[PDB]
Parts: sequence; C-alpha cells; structure tokens
Amino acid sequence: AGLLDGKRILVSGIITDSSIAFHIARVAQEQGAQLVLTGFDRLRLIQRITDRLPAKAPLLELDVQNEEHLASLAGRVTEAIGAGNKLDGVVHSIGFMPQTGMGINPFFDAPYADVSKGIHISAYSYASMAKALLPIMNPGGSIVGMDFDPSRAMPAYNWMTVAKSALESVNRFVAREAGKYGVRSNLVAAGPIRTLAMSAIVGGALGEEAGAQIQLLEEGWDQRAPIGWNMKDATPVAKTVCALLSDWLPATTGDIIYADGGAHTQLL
Amino acid sequence: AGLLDGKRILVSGIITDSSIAFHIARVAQEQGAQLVLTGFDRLRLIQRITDRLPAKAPLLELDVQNEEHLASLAGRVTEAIGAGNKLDGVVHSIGFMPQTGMGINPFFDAPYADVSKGIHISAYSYASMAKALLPIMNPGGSIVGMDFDPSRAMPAYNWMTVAKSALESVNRFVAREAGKYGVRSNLVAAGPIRTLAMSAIVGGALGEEAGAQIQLLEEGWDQRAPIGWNMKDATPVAKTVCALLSDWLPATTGDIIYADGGAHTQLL
Amino acid sequence: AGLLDGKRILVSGIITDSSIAFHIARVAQEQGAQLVLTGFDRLRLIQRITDRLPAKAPLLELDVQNEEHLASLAGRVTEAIGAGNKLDGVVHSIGFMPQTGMGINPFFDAPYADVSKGIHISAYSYASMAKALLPIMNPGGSIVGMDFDPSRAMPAYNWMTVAKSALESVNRFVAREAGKYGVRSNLVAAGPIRTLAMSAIVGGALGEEAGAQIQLLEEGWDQRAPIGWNMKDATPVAKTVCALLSDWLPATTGDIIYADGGAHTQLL
Amino acid sequence: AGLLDGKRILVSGIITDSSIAFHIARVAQEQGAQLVLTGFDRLRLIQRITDRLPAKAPLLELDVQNEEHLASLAGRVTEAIGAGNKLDGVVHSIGFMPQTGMGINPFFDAPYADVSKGIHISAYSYASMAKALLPIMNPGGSIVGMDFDPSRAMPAYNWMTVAKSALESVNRFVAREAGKYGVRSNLVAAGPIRTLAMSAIVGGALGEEAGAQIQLLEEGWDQRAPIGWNMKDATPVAKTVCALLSDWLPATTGDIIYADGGAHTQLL
Ligand SMILES: CCCc1cc(C(=O)[C@H]2C=CN([C@@H]3O[C@H](COP(=O)(O)OP(=O)(O)OC[C@H]4O[C@@H](n5cnc6c(N)ncnc65)[C@H](O)[C@@H]4O)[C@@H](O)[C@H]3O)C=C2C(N)=O)ccn1
Ligand SMILES: CCCc1cc(C(=O)[C@H]2C=CN([C@@H]3O[C@H](COP(=O)(O)OP(=O)(O)OC[C@H]4O[C@@H](n5cnc6c(N)ncnc65)[C@H](O)[C@@H]4O)[C@@H](O)[C@H]3O)C=C2C(N)=O)ccn1
Ligand SMILES: CCCc1cc(C(=O)[C@H]2C=CN([C@@H]3O[C@H](COP(=O)(O)OP(=O)(O)OC[C@H]4O[C@@H](n5cnc6c(N)ncnc65)[C@H](O)[C@@H]4O)[C@@H](O)[C@H]3O)C=C2C(N)=O)ccn1
Ligand SMILES: CCCc1cc(C(=O)[C@H]2C=CN([C@@H]3O[C@H](COP(=O)(O)OP(=O)(O)OC[C@H]4O[C@@H](n5cnc6c(N)ncnc65)[C@H](O)[C@@H]4O)[C@@H](O)[C@H]3O)C=C2C(N)=O)ccn1
Repeated sequence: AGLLDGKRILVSGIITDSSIAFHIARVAQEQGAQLVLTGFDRLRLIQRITDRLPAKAPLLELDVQNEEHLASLAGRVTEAIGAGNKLDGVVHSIGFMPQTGMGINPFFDAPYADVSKGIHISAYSYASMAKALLPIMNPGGSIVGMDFDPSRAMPAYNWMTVAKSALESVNRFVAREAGKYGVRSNLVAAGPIRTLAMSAIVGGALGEEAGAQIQLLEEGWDQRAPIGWNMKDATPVAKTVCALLSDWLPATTGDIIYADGGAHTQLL
Repeated sequence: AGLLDGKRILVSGIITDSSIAFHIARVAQEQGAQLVLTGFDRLRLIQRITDRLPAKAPLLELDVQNEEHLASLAGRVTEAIGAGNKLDGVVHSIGFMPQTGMGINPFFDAPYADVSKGIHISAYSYASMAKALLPIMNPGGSIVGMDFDPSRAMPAYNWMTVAKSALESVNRFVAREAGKYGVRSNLVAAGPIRTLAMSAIVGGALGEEAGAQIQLLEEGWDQRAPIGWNMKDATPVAKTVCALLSDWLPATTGDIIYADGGAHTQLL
Repeated sequence: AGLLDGKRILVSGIITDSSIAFHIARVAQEQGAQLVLTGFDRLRLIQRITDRLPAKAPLLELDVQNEEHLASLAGRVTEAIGAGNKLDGVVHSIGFMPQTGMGINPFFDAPYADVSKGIHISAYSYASMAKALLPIMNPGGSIVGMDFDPSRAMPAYNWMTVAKSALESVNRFVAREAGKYGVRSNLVAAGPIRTLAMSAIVGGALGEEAGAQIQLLEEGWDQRAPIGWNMKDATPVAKTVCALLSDWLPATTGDIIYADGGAHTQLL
Repeated sequence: AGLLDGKRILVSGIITDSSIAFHIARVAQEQGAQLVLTGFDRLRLIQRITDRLPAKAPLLELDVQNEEHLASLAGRVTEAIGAGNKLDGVVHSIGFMPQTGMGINPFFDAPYADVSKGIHISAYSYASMAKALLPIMNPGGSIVGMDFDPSRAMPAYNWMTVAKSALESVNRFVAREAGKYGVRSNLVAAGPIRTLAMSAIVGGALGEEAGAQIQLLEEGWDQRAPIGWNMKDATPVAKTVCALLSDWLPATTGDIIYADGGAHTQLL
C-alpha cells in the first residue's frame, strides 16, 4: 500500500535477526510487498527467525553453490507465488569469505580454494540468481544486491574486498542481460552495520584486542558521513534497497547507490 | 496519497514546458508535494508555462547572479509558504554557458569572462541557493541539483563540461553544510534530453559539426543504455529527482545518482 | 647507459614474439636491465622465441597454478642471478579465461570452474608472485602487472573483464605488502593490442559477432585516443612498464597507469 | 644527459625556494634540460631565487591573468631559446585561491569574484598556457600541470578543491587540442608538501591552534601511503613530473599520475 504495493519480491540472505536481509524484508513488507524468502542450510533456524517478520512468506532452500538448487529455483518460486505470476524484484544479500581471507591471516596466506569459494558465493552467485530468476521477472522489475565500496584498500576485509570489486564488475554485465527483459540491475553500497557477521568477522579477528575497534569504526564513519551514520540501524540501508525495488529509479541500472551516510564522498 | 505527501519543495529552473524542471515539478505535484517555483528572467513566459502544472504554485523571481534576489529569497519563500513553515526540498535545475563556451567555437577561444559567468550560473549557484535556503529547511530535507557526467571529455559540450565537473565538487562541500541541518545534498546525472535549447543546438544553432557531434552522442547513448534511453521523455529523470526528495534514500549525500539508462556503466 | 641500468628484473608472460611481455623485455634490455624470464607450458616455444631478444636471459618454468613452482621460484631466481643478489623488478604479464568465459558464449553460461580458473590465473596470481618474490626484492623495487580498464562493461570480454576488476583490487592490497619492503606495486592499463590470440579472436575464433564487436572497439579506441592508438605497436606499452620499473615514478603505488592513447579520458 | 637530455622546457610557478616548481626545475636540469622560466610579479625576488638553481635560464614575466602577457609569451619564449627552436615541455605549476576561499571563512562565505579569480588562475590558465605555447611545441612533446585529488571533499581546501576538480576537467579538453600537435597533456596529483604556500594556507588558517595540524597531516598521509610519504621532500613529486616530460610515458594523455605515496588508493 506504500511503496512496494502489489509487488512480488524474492529476498535471499536471512541468517540471523541482525541480517541486513532481515531488515530488507521487514521494510519491504511494511511497504506492501508479497515476499518469497530464500535460505541456506539452517532452514530450521531461519524459519524460526522468519515468523518474527510482519507477515507470512514461503521459505525456500537455495545453496547458491548448488547447481541443482539454482536449476529448480524458478520452478519452486512459481509454485510458491502462483502459476501465471512473475516476480517484480530480487534481493541478493549473500556474502562469504572464509576466515583465512579476512582480517586474521595476512593477505598472502589465503589459499586460492578459499578465495575461490569466497568469490563464488559473493560475486558469481549474483549472476547465477539473475540467470535463474530473470526468466520469471516482469518488465519494470528490479534486481539489487548488497555491496560495499572496494575502490580503495583497507585493513582486514582483504579478499572480501577483492570479491566486492568483482561483484561490481559482475553487476554491469548482469545489467546488459537484465535489460532485455526490461529489468534493472543495481548494487547498494552500505556503510558498516553491526550484524552478527560483522561483529565476528572483525574485530574477532583481527585482532582480539577489540570489539572496541567495532566501536571505533562506528564513530569514525559517523564522523566522515555528512549526515551521520548509525552502525546499529539497518533501516536506512533497507529503505535504499526498497527505493531500487520501487518504480522511482526507473532509469538506473548497472550501478551502485551508496547508502553510507555519504562517507565515500569525503576524504575526511 | 503518495511519495511526497505533505512535502514543501522549491523547484527552480523552469523556462518552458520542455525544461526538465518542468517535469520534476509536474511529478512532484502528482506525488503530493506543495511547490514554490523560481524563475529567472522571462517571468511572463514562466507564468503561462507554469499555469499548466496540475496545481497552482507561487512563482518567485530569482536571478542566481543577483546578490539581492538571494538575500531576499528565504524571506520571500516564507511569505509564500506561511511563516512558521519550512522547506522539505530544494531542486536546483539551472544551467548556462555563453555561446563562446559551447559548440563550434574552439575550446581555447572562450574568454574567461564567458567561462566565469557560466561557472557562476552553473556551479557556484548551487552553493548560494544552499546558503539561502538551508536556514529555512527541515531535518530530513533534500537538496537536489541537475548534472551530467563530466568524468570524460567530449566534443561540443566544452566549458559546460568543465562547469559540471566543478558542480560535482561543489555538491560535495554543500553536503557537509547540509549535514549540520539534517539535510542531504545530491545530484542527478541525466541522460541527454531534448529541451528547446538542445533541439536548436542539434539543429545546428551553434554550428553544424557541433549539432552532428551531439546527435551522434544521443544515438550512442540509447545503444549503450542497457534499458535504452529516450531523449524525448524527461519523466524518468523527474522521478529520480523525486526519489531523492523523498524519505526513501535517507542515507545518500554528497553523491550522484545516474538517471541515464545505465549508459555510463557500458563502454559499448 | 639508460633508464634501467644495473637493474635485475624478472619478466613473465612471454609466449610469442607478439606477447606484450616480449616487448617489455626487449625494451628493458635495450635500457640496461638484466632479466630473468618466466614461461608457462610451451617452454621449447618460449626458448626459441626468447632467443631473439637483444641479450640472453635465463628462462624458468612457472605455471602460476602450480603450488610447487611458486614455492621454488625465489630459490630458482637466486640460482639464476647469483646468491646474494636480489630483484629490482617483477613484471606480471599473465592472463587467461577459458572459452566459455569470453566471446560468443553467453555471459550467464560460463561455468564457475571456468570462471574460477580464469580469476586464478588472471587476478590471484598477481598476489602469489608478489608473495614469492618480495622476500627477494630490493628497496626501491617495482612490481608491475598488465591490466585493462574494467570500470565499464562491454561485449565479448565478459568474465575476462570481471577478472581484471578483481586484479585492480588485488593490486591495491599487494601494494600494502610491497610497502613494507620499500617496493611499489602498480598496474599498466594498455589499449587493445594485436597478439596472436587477439588476432585469432578478431578473426572470429570465438564466434563472429564477438570478432566484429572487438573490431568495433579497436576502431573506436583509436578515434577517441587524443594521440591515436596503434593496436599493432606494443612498444608504447612496453615503455610505460619500464617507466614504472625505473626510479622516476618513486611515489606511485597501489595505482594504475593508462598506456592507452588517452582513450579512457574521452567519451567520444 | 640523463632523462630530459636535449629537451627544452618551460617551467612556471617559482615563487620561493620551497616552490614545487623550484624542485621541478632543479631535477629537470640535473637530468639535462634547457629551461625557460616564467614568473609572476616579484620578478626581482624570484630572479634572486632562480640563480640558486644548478644552471642559468632566461626568466620571463607571465601574469596568467594578463591577456597581453599570454599573447606575447610564445614570441618572448622564442627569442629566449632561439628562432627555429620549439619547446618539448611545459610545466604549469600555478595555484591561487583567496583566503576567503580557504580554511578561514566557512565554505558559503567565499564571494564569487573571489572564487572566480581562484578558478581563473588555477584551472583556466592551464588552457591559456596551452593555447599560447602549443603553437611552438614539438611533436613527442609534453604539457604537465600540478593537481591534487579533489574527488572527495575535505576540511579547509574548500574552493581550492573545486578549482582542482575543474582543473582535471580542463586537462581532458586540453589534451584533445594538444593531440593535434602530437603533444601530451597530463596532471600530476601530489600528496601534501611543506611549501611556504601550504604552511600558511592552513594551518594558518584555519585554525591558529596549529602548525601542529600540518604535522598531523604529514604523519597521517605517511600512514595511508603504502610506500610512505615525506611532506618535506618535493623530490619524489619532481621526479614524477620529469617522467611525464620524458619519452617514457608516450601513450598517456588527458590523465592524472598520482605522486602521493599511494595514499589515494587506500581507505586507511
Ligand atoms: C570497514 C570498511 C569495510 C567495508 C565493509 C562494509 C560492510 O561489510 C557492509 C556492506 C555490505 N554488506 C553486505 O550485506 C550482505 C548481507 O550480509 P550481513 O547481513 O552483514 O551478514 P549475514 O546476516 O551473515 O548475511 C550473509 C548471508 O549470506 C548467506 N550465505 C552465506 N554463504 C551461503 C551459501 N553457500 N548458501 C546459501 N546462503 C549463504 C548466509 O546464509 C547469510 O544469509 C552481504 O553481501 C554483505 O557483504 C554487509 C555490511 C556490514 N557492515 O554488515 C561497509 C563499508 N565498508
Ligand atoms: C553527451 C555528453 C554530455 C551530456 C549532457 C547531458 C545534458 O546536458 C542533460 C543533463 C543535465 N541537464 C541539466 O539540467 C538543468 C536544467 O536545464 P534544462 O532543463 O536542460 O534546460 P532549460 O529548460 O534551458 O533550463 C535552463 C534553466 O536555467 C535557468 N537559468 C539560466 N540562467 C539563470 C540565472 N542567471 N538565474 C536563475 N536561473 C537561471 C533558465 O532560465 C532555465 O530555467 C541544467 O543544469 C542542465 O545542465 C540538462 C540535460 C539536457 N539534455 O538538456 C546529459 C548526458 N550527457
Ligand atoms: C576493449 C575493452 C577491453 C580492452 C582489452 C585490452 C586488452 O585485453 C589488453 C590489455 C592488457 N592485456 C594483458 O596483458 C597480459 C599479457 O597478455 P598478452 O601479451 O596480451 O597475450 P599473450 O601473449 O597470450 O600472453 C598471455 C600470457 O599468460 C601466460 N599464462 C597463461 N596461463 C598461464 C599460467 N597457468 N601460468 C603462468 N603463465 C600463464 C601465457 O603463456 C602467456 O605468456 C595479459 O594480462 C593481458 O590480459 C592484454 C591486452 C591485449 N590487447 O592483448 C586493452 C584495452 N581494452
Ligand atoms: C590536505 C588534503 C588536501 C590536498 C592538497 C595537496 C596539495 O595542495 C599539494 C598538491 C598540488 N600542489 C600544486 O602545486 C602547484 C604549486 O604550488 P606550491 O609549490 O605548493 O606553492 P607556490 O610556491 O606558492 O606556487 C604557486 C605559484 O603560482 C604562481 N602564481 C599565483 N598567482 C599568480 C598569477 N596571478 N600570476 C603569475 N603567477 C601566479 C605563484 O607566483 C607561485 O609561483 C599548485 O598548483 C598547487 O596547487 C601543491 C600542494 C602542496 N601540498 O604544497 C595534496 C594532497 N591533498
């Protein structure tokens, strides 16, 4: 009734109540969307997280590394939303790099099989999902994934940054494909957010010293950002994903909206 | 009922029914916004043009080069909206480069007095409007200005491109100020759009090679644009401006949204 | 007498007399550099090809996907240059994407095992060579890898473009490591160059539309390039690589130099 | 005899012995260049600074704001270097923004006439000098100006940043012109350097508190930079300008080499 009114949207990436995907979905439903959810290997767990949302939604299994799951995803989605119905939107909210790729180990010690899995889940799957779901999206429709700005190097995030860089590259090619169906493809670049994955990634670890470093991030980002940033509130990010899912950005595709308080636009 | 319900927005830059400001305004009103309009020097023209908008809005004189128009702008707006009310939106849609600064006249032959005036009108004025209107805007407010991608050089557009490069820089500073009031400041980079002036120009009003170069760019644009581009429909651009004026992009500032068909993301 | 007098540099990636590595090497020797060469799998080929260089240089086997070749690389180089000597330069000029990842095969149809191998060879390997050779490089040393601008998507190049996006990211991390040894790490973004493989490809070895798309890009390139571009002369590119290997760009790292005719700076 | 050997180069922008232009010139002469110098209104003063260089060089007056000076510059340069001789290189090392545009006053309080002069001297003059000197440059030749990265906002530099943004835009157009003469146009982006202009600009002021802020800059940049940065040494910057003046970057034009220790490539 208020933004995503009448729209049918698939949302992946819910693992905890802190998941950004969790907040995408809540906000999406507040704005009137019928959701299909997608989840990984704790189906038990996430189903329990899922019923805490404002409305009911089918929950499907998707191992983005599983060629079978992907191959049947369009069919399983259709049974959930009704034959003769298509999707209007798709949220890719998936990330993974093994620890060996992240603040722990030095950059050079991440083995390639590890980095490869990371890139598989974090960049490539954005294309898989497009391949799988694009055949059942409506014209006017929207695909959006979650990104962070990898344009400069930083401590800790290491191969996850590399993976995001690739993600941004994949998104411009996906958009050429999506364009044939009248569908947009975009990334949202968030500033940092205190999801359980984040507070875990690092700090812990590197180093150990700190979940006070998590606090320092939060304070520093809020400083850099002209309109401030609150790392504990995923709502501003979720509002941005929702705008891309609406009809209000009808001419933007293959890019990156930054929902980061404007921090990327300031040197300090 | 809509995107922009209850919002008090000032729109500048309407000169004819084909000005992009004209369609920003049309869309804003359809979306529940109450407007104040600003026009430059043909007020009788702007009066008859703006009478065709879906709802009546007061019209104020503002030459952006006029120190006194700026000094009085806040007062004059407050009169118009009711003392004790403030603006939720400002739209800067003003641009000009003298004839020596565009088209056939060689890049090197633009006199600095011409360049200076162009940058005055085209870049700096985004600061001055910011300075005048922020003392009367509400937190959560939005300032949006019109841009086009100047990261690469091109034929015909010449000093106007330089003007836009500066504007993108100005916008980043204005965001730091607007932050202090809880106000965002962003630009929309449009694709080429067929206004009166652009048509005359492609018609060869600034020489024929300038005209033919621009028509090439226009054709190339739509080809590259993964979702195509329609240079004769300013609506997709107006909707993007409204997206920024709304509460649904609350964490973007100092930034540029590309309402351009995805074109800047494709080499070819 | 010249640019690179007394410098001990390792060059990889020579496969034929038209490999850009081949001309990097030719130019380096003309400029006083003493080389060690690395070749991948047709060593007898690389032997007869590299015998035509202005001076003899030892040739070492290195499959970048081979864990053992990397483990032994530092030892094998030291043998070759004399124990107690170190490298002043490393040139990474290696790239590969399987057939499913380029050309006519649809973007979406590349299997991840093909993409993974491409990124292995094309992006990650820049890390591993860095890891192997930095323990044996001198302060003031220079690592340079071969790139092309992937900031925008394009036809035919597909996953290879993604690979390069990742490489630019990797290069930024490698710079942080190379810093600790007083070593710079930069990439050179070349214009398109007519190697054996590129000619076969423009000849339609990966389908004809891929070929014709690439020839378009090549023509467009030279038109845009303010100083023109000659796709058949890899020398300007080799000189740029040498510029980075020299002491005359001592304060650039984590960075990309565009040896491309100025083309990426012009929309048209 | 060693890099700029045989090359005739104009260098503008010498005001104190701390001037970057001062170090450009010294290094240029160390590498074998015959220089023409250009200076502003303290001809007395700078002549005295000038004789402290390694060799003798004609010194000419150039008020870049003076249309007369510019109009006769090519003629005055020819008499200094010999009829039938052309230049191979041009260093634009000129900057100016009035204080009202810099850390003192708030961003919005800089009047346009002030910002305009700033833009005139800092951006536009780069084109003037090209217009003036391009008719007497050799093919293969090089124009280079000094820039700093304006891509994000920062405290203090305010309208000087805006001016640099415009500078970068002007440089891509200059390159289209220069290209017709076989001449390259590029910018060097330096990290910060303790020239007398810098330590004065700001700190003093804003604020007052500190020339300890100058110290803090220096420490922080050296941190961000993978290879470190020493704000007291202009030699690394001067080496980079010299590389662009050489034949070793023959395919780069309309861009920006960063001589900033790699700081722009790291988020921290
Ligand atoms: C500090 C400077 C570095 C930088 C980094 C950041 C961030 O990393 C921001 C920026 C972007 N994000 C993105 O949101 C997305 C959601 O993350 P997030 O919500 O933060 O964490 P998670 O809740 O744990 O979500 C990950 C999901 O993935 C799914 N997953 C994982 N593997 C499997 C496979 N094999 N099968 C099926 N499903 C899989 C997993 O099950 C989860 O559902 C993700 O893409 C993040 O990269 C999340 C961030 C954060 N701070 O939490 C912003 C600014 N700067
Ligand atoms: C091809 C590569 C470059 C290219 C260029 C383009 C464009 O130029 C696009 C993208 C951005 N724009 C911007 O929209 C804005 C609206 O213009 P636009 O709506 O395009 O044209 P106009 O209708 O004629 O409006 C100009 C307005 O300005 C006003 N103005 C003039 N002087 C005065 C002063 N002294 N005081 C106050 N107001 C001033 C004037 O009266 C007009 O209302 C403007 O900033 C444009 O630069 C206009 C576009 C166009 N196609 O008409 C997009 C993609 N790429
Ligand atoms: C048009 C838009 C995109 C476009 C593309 C281009 C280009 O693709 C340019 C710009 C960059 N390059 C890069 O130079 C590099 C040299 O290639 P290049 O010299 O172009 O081709 P090759 O001679 O065939 O070399 C490939 C080498 O790799 C080696 N290789 C292969 N596998 C192995 C493994 N397993 N171990 C060790 N070595 C490996 C292989 O044997 C070869 O020696 C390479 O990175 C290219 O990607 C090559 C160019 C080209 N025209 O040939 C520039 C501008 N734009
Ligand atoms: C802290 C983050 C902000 C940012 C800023 C910086 C910098 O500002 C660096 C980056 C670039 N520069 C550039 O070098 C150039 C030389 O400056 P610099 O050498 O720093 O100062 P000056 O010695 O005083 O040089 C200015 C010259 O100009 C000439 N000038 C002035 N007006 C007149 C007119 N009317 N007529 C004729 N001549 C004129 C003036 O006479 C001087 O000769 C200049 O363009 C700087 O902008 C000098 C910097 C510095 N730190 O000293 C790098 C990284 N980040």
